[PDB]
Amino acid sequence: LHHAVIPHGKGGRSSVSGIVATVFGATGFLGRYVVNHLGRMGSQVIVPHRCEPYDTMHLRPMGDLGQIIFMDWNGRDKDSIRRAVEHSSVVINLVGREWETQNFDFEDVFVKIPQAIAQVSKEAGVEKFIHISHLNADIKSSSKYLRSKAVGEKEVRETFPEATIIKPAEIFGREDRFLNYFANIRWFGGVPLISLGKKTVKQPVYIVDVTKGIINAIKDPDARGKTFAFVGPSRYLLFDLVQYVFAVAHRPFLPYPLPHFAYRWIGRLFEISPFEPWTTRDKVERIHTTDKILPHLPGLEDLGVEATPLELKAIEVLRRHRTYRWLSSEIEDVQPAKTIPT
Amino acid sequence: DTRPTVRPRNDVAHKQLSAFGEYVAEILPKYVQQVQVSCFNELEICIHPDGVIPVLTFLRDHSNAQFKSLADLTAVDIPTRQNRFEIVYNLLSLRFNSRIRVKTYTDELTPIESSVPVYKAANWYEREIWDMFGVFFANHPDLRRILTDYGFEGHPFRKDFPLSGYVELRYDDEVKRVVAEPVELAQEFRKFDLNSPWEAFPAYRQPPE
Amino acid sequence: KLGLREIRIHLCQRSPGSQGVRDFIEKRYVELKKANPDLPILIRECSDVQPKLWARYAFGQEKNVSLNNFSADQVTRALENVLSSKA
Amino acid sequence: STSVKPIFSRDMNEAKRRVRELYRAWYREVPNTVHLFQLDISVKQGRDKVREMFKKNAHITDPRVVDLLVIKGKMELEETIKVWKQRTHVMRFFHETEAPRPKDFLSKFYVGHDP
Amino acid sequence: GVRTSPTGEKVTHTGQVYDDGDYRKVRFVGRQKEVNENFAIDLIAEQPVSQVGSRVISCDGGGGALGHPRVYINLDKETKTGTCGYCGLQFRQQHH
Amino acid sequence: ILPGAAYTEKSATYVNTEGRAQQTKVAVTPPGLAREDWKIIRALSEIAGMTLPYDTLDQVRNRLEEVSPNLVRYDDVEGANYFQQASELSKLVNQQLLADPLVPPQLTIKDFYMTDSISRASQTMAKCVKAVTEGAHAVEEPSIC
Amino acid sequence: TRDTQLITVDEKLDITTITGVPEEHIKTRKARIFVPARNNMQSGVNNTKKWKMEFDTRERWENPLMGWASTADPLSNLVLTFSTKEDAVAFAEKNGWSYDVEERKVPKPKSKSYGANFSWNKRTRVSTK
Ligand SMILES: NC(=O)C1=CN([C@@H]2O[C@H](COP(=O)(O)OP(=O)(O)OC[C@H]3O[C@@H](n4cnc5c(N)ncnc54)[C@H](OP(=O)(O)O)[C@@H]3O)[C@@H](O)[C@H]2O)C=CC1
Ligand SMILES: [Zn+2]
Repeated sequence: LHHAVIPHGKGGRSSVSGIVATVFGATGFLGRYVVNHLGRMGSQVIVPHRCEPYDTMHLRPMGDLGQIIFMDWNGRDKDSIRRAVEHSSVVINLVGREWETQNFDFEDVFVKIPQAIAQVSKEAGVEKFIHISHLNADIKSSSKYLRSKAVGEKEVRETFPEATIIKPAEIFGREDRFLNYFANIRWFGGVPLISLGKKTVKQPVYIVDVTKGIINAIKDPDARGKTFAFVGPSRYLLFDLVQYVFAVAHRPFLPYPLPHFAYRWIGRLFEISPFEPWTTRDKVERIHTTDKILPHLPGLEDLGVEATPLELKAIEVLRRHRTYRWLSSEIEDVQPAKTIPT
Repeated sequence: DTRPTVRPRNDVAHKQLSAFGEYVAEILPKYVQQVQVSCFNELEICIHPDGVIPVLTFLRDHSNAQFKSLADLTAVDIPTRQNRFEIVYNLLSLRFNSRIRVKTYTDELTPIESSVPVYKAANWYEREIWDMFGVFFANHPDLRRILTDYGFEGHPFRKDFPLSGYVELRYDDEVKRVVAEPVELAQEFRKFDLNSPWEAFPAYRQPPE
Repeated sequence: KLGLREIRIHLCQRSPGSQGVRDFIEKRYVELKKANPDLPILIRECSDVQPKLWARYAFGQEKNVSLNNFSADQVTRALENVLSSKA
Repeated sequence: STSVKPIFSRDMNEAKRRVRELYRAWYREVPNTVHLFQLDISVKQGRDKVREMFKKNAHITDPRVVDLLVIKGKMELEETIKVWKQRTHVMRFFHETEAPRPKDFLSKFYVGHDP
Repeated sequence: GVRTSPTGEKVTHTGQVYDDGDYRKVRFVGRQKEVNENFAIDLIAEQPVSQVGSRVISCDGGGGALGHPRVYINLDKETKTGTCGYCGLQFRQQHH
Repeated sequence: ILPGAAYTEKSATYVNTEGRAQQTKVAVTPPGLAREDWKIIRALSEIAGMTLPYDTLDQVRNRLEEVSPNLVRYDDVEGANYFQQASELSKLVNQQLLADPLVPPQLTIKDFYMTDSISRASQTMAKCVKAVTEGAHAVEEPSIC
Repeated sequence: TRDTQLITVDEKLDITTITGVPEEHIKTRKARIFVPARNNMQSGVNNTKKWKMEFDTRERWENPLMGWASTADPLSNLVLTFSTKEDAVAFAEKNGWSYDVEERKVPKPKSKSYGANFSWNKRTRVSTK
C-alpha cells in the first residue's frame, strides 16, 4: 500500500479509510446511499456525473473537505471514463434507467456502458470492480430491461473477470420507485393487477442492506470474482404486498384484475411522456415477474449483512403517502403481510 | 499618583471597605470565615455555604448595607480543592455606591440553597451554574439546562471537560436527520506551553513546602 | 513430556516473613544447584513481597506455593515436592 | 467526615423509591413519545431503551449520586414531554448511524492502536 | 525554478510533488496545481555581492523601518561572503 | 516481517545496568500498520489456539510481576545479595583463560556513533562518523542564522 | 456547629456516572500524575512547582487534504494542575481513571566553593577562567 492509502483514525468523518472509489451513477436512488456510506468512514469518493451540478448538491455534505470529488463524463466517451478511474482502487457501477430515451436505450445503459466502464477500469489497473445487475436478469425474459441485464452481466464478467457482481431483488426505500410506485396508484382509483397479483411472488430488499453489502464487498477479499444475490428475508405475493402498502398508507385498496394484453397498452400510453414515464411497458413486466430463487449464489448473510424486514421500514417510506388523519398512526397498527413459507 | 503609567491607589476607599468588612464579620460570626480587601479596593466575604440565605438577606435588607442588586452570580472550578467549586455573588449597593463580593464553596454532590428568595435575578444565573458546572441548587423554582443543547451530557465549564467536547453533529442523509457522532478534528487543537520558568511576581511567592 | 522446566523463588530482602527462605538460600541453595545442574532456579528478590515458589512445567502450566512465615526445613520440603513430583 | 449534606434521600431505600417512580413515568411516556415525534421505532424498542439506560447505573450505592441521576432523569423527561427535544434528540439514544465497533482483541488489533 | 515530474506534475519551491502512485493527484484532474513561479532561492542568488571597506557592516533589509531588524555582519573571513540572516544579501570586505 | 514500534512509540519497561526498572511513554504512535510488540505476540497466540492470559498493558505487567517482582517497581533499585553463594558455584568448573589481549569492541570515537539499528539508519550519525574520520572539509555546511 | 441535619455515606466517592464522559474515555485511559521536569534549555525552576495530570497519547494522523495533524482523542490537550500529589490522586480516583504517580524529583544540594578552583594539591584546580 502506498503510504497515503493506509487506514488511519477511528472510522469517522476525518479518518482515512484507505478506499478510493469511483462511483458511476452516484446521483440516483442507490448511489446516494453508497456515497453516504463511503464518506462516513473517510473514503475518497470520485463522483462522475452526467447531470447538472445542482442535482449533486445532496452529496456534498456526505464527506469531509476534499473527500468528495466531482467529474463530468459522457457514457459514450472512453477518455472521460479513464480520467475518472485511473486513480481509484475500486470502481462501482450503478448506471441505469428503468425506461428508454431517444438517446440511451436499454442496450446502451446496461450493456454498452458497463462494458466500456469495465474495459477502461482494467486497463487502468483498478483492483476491484463492482457491478450491479438484477436478480431476475434472463436472456429469455419478456422485459427488455432484464434481457439487457443478462447480456451486460456476461460482458462485465468477461471484460473484468474479477468483478464482483451483485444481483439485488427490487429495492425499497424513501426514493425507491417500488413502494412509492404502488402508493401512487391511488391517483388512478383502483389498482390494476395482472391475475390479481396472485401469480407473482416478490422478495424486496431494503436499500440500506444492499448498501451495506456493497461496502463489505469492497473491504472483503473473498467477494472478488463472485456473484451475489441480495434478497429480502420474506417472500410475498404481489397481491399481499400491494395490499400491505395501502394499509400502511391508510388508503382505500380496490384491486381489479386486468388482462396482460390490456395492461401492456396502458404502459404504451404512458411512454409517450417526454419526461420520466409514470409507467412503461417494461415496468409492467418487471413488477409482474416472480423473483427468482438462486440457492447456488451467495447472499447478504455471507457478506455479513442481516436483511431488514419490510415490516420494520415500510412506515418510513409510506408515512408521506398518508393523509393528515392518519399521519400519526404507528408502526404496529397495520396487519403484517402474509408471507409465502419458503 | 504622579507616575504616568502606574494606577494610583485610593487609600480612602480601602479604609472604608476594610471597616465595613469587619462590620459584616461582627454581625454574622456564625457564617463568615474570611474577609479581605484587594489592592484595587474590592471587598470579599468568604462564608460557610449554610449562610447563603442569611448573608445575602442581611446585605440586601440591612439599612447600613442595602445591596439591592445582584450584579452577577457565577462559579469557578478549582480541581485541586476537595470543594472544587467556588460560588461567587457580586452585589451592588446603589444607596452607598458600593460593590461587595460574597463567595462560598461546594462539591459535585452537595446542594447550595437557591437564592431566588433574596434576588429574583438569581433564577437564570443558577440554571447557568447548574448547566455549566453541575452544581445543584436546592429549592429552585425550575432547575434545567439553559445554555447547552437538549440532551447534552456533561458540564462543559468543568476544568476536566475537554475543549471540543465528546460529540459532534452532522446531517446524515440515510436517516434524513441531524445525527450525533464521536468527535474527530481534521486539525487537533494545538496546546501551547507558554508559562515562563522565571518567577514574575515575588510578592505572591508561596512558602516552600 | 510433562517434566519441570523452571523454578522461581520470590522473597523479601529484610521482612521477617521471608526469614525462612533467606536461610534456605544461604545454606542449602548451593547444593541444590549442584544436584540439579541444568534446571534454572531463579531466586529473584524484591522488597516487601509475600515469598512464593513458582514452578513451571511443560507447555506453560505453572503452580504457586506460598512460603510466608515458613522455616528453612519447610522450604526444603516444598522444593522437594516440586523437583521430585512433576505434573 | 462521612457526614454529608443530603440532596433528597436519607438512605438507599428512599433513593430507590425515586428510581422506581422515575421508571414508571418514563415507562408510561414512551407510547406518547413514539406517537408525537412520529418515530419509526416500536413502543417495545423505546421501553427496552429506557430499561437499558436504567441498567447502566444499577451498580451505584451512594444516595446522593442516585438522587442526581434521578434529577437528571426527570429533566430529560420534561424535555421529551413538553417536546423541547426534537426527533433528532430522541433518536440520539439509539445511535443509529454509529457503525458497530469491535469488542474483541483481534478485530481491535487489525484496525489500530486503541486498547 | 519550476521543474516537472515524469508524470507531468510541477515541482514546487519546497520540492513537493505527488509521486507516481499517489491517488491524491486526483484533486488536480479538471483543475490545476498552483505553484508560485518566482523561486526566492533563485532570485536572491541573482543579486550582486556588495564590496564594503570595513570589518563589520549592518543590514536592515532596505527601506529603513520597512525592512527587517538591523543586524551586523562580520566580514573577517575572506574565504566566504557575509550573509544577512534575514534577507540573504551578501557582503564582502574590500581587501583592506 | 511483522512491523513493531520503536521505543518512542510505546509504553514499555526497560531495566538498566543497575537493575532499575523504568518505563517509557508513548510520544507518537507507530507508523503505517506497525503495532505494539507484545500485542503482535498476543494476537499471534490467539490465531494459533494458544491464547495468552493477558489482553491489556496492565495485565501483561501483572504477568511480569509473577516472573520477577522487581520489573514492576519503577525507578526503584532492588539490591541483590548472596554473592558468597555465587562464587562457590563459580569455582567448581574452573575454565581456562586464553592468551588473547582484552581488546574492547570500541576503541575510538568513530566506533561509538553507529552501533544499533536506530543509529545505523540515522543520517546525523552518518555525518558524525564522516567528520571524525575525514575532518571538517566535507562535513561543513554554510550557516547564516 | 453545622446543623443541616446530615446523613452518613460511607462509600468511596465515585462520580463517573454523573460526569457525562463516554465509557471508553474512563475505563481505557491511564493518567500520569507527575511534577513536570525542568526544561533543560533554561535554568528557571518556576514550572516545576505544581503537580500535573495528563493522559496517555493516542493516534494522530495526516489529514488527506492539507496534511494537518488529525486526532480522535478528546483528552489529547487535557492537563490539570494540583498543589499536592494527594490532591491529584483524589481527583483521578473519583473520576474513575487509573493513574501511575511519579514522585517529585528534587535537585540535590551541592557543595559549591569558589576557592576550590585554585586548590594547591587537588584536581579541582581549573586551568582556565
Ligand atoms: N429497485 C432498484 O432500484 C434496483 C436497481 N438495480 C440496479 O441498481 C443500479 C442503480 O439503480 P438506481 O440508481 O436505483 O437507478 P437511478 O435511476 O436511481 O440512478 C441510476 C443512475 O444511472 C445514471 N444513468 C442512467 N443512464 C445514464 C446514462 N445514459 N449515462 C450516464 N448515467 C446514466 C443516472 O444518472 P442521471 O441521474 O445523471 O441520469 C443515475 O444516477 C442500476 O443499475 C439498476 O438497474 C437493480 C435491482 C433493483
Ligand atoms: Zn538584511
